Amino acid sequence: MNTVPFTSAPIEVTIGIDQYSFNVKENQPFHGIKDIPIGHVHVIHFQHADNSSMRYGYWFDCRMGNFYIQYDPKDGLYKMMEERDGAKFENIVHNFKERQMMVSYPKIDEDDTWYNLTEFVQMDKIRKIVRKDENQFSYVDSSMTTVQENELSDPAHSLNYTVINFKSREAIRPGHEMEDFLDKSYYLNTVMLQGIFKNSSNYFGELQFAFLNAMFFGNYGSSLQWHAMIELICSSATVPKHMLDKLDEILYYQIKTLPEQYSDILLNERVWNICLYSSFQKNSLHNTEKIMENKYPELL
Amino acid sequence: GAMNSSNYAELFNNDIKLFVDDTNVYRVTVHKTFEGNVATKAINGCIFTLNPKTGHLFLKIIHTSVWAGQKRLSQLAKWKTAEEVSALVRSLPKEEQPKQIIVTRKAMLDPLEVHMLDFPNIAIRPTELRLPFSAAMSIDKLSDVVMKATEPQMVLFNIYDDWLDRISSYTAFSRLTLLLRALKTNEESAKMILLSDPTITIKSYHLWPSFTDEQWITIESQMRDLILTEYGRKYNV
Ligand SMILES: Nc1ccc(Sc2ccccn2)nc1
Repeated sequence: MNTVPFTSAPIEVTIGIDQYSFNVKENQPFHGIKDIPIGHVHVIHFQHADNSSMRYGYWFDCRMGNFYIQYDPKDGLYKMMEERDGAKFENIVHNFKERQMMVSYPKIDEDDTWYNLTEFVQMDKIRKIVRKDENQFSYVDSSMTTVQENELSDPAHSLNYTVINFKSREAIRPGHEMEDFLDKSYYLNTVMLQGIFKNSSNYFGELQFAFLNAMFFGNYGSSLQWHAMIELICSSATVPKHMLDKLDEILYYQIKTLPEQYSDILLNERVWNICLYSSFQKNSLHNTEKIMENKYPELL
Repeated sequence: GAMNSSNYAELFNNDIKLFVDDTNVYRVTVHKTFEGNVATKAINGCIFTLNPKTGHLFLKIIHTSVWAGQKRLSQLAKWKTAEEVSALVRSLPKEEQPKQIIVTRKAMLDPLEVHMLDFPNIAIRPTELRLPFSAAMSIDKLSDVVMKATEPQMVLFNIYDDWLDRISSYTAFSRLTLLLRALKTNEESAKMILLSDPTITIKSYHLWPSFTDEQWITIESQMRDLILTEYGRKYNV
């Protein structure tokens, strides 16, 4: 288990760690989060009590360094930093635990939710989507746009997701126009899987990271990406069987974890109805269809 | 975006554009089989591609052989239309390629867009106009060449005859759509109106009769009567 200490909490803020969250009052004696499970990426996120505008946060893996949070009163936010003095870091952390100023990552032992939401997500790939190579962690916020959204403006502050465009020369082979538009298997299997992502795990890793940015930050471009990557699969007649089985498990836990009240803005009616009831894979997502029909039958 | 009554005069500016109508591409007769089931038999079709400023009509005949052994023919027909339009554009010198293609049915937008990815600068647009181009097969010389074809074939026609010598494209298109609207509403009455006077002939190189200016006024008025008429006989007014 690992720890992300906080220098202090000068402004009232709701803090999230993965799918948990808690309120910290202005100048409360809060010195961070302990007992964080090793072996998974994590995200630590913030929404100020005053300006609920801009949710923002940091993807990190404790195996990659000692990280802490410190408020910056000039830039006005909680910043993640790395401590290079390993000795200094354990001394700090131990003192805050003895004084019990830290919240404990509150994992129930039956609960595989976070694993299931991040199974294929890897820090190395996050850092390629969020470009800032001098830090081992990655900042995301609500307003960051995606490379495809910019083609349609600050390139240093973008989400470099894989561009998927169904009416593109990359997606459509000359002479196969009808075949390739109506059945996206060439685009999925040859262009994306073999060509770009190399394997289904990297594909699923981007899909899950896109979902998580949409849910935790309300990042619209991430939502667009998550739905695109589902639709590409759902609209391909020929998909490896293990991929469909895993996709059903991925989506199940995503729909399970979604806040009931945010479904109206995070779920694309057309994509879901298409995927579940019209597409080639309409009968292949049994777990996902069951949870969608029992939780969001209005959407369908 | 879409073409409608507000931006109607854009059809007669000097940007090259083409209407595409796919209504008559996939045509069938429905009939009973010996066992008393129903079956279709395809007949020849055509793509209706028209430049509204000049009257140049590229009539691409769709021979029934193109359907042989194919499934989901109504869907295929939209893609086949798009493939043939795309081939046509590719065959034209650059300075003759259209800047916009306007499709009369919204179901052609995606098929045409995909077949024209090579031409990102050609705008594919729908229209809110309810154009009567489906009635093109009520023009005897067009129907004849379509039905006579034994293979795929592109026939070239000027759908305005020589009208542009005497009237503007805006007026020529208005006349054309009035005629086709009338043919669409009551083909018999419409054709009676056009041919009643045997001294006004259709020239061998024309589609419509050689009416004088005065006679076109009379004709145009009679087609308006027809369309109002059938609008009562249909809505009891
Ligand atoms: N009778 C007739 C035949 C051809 C032409 S020239 C032309 C070229 C291309 C598309 C349409 N018409 N003009 C009149």
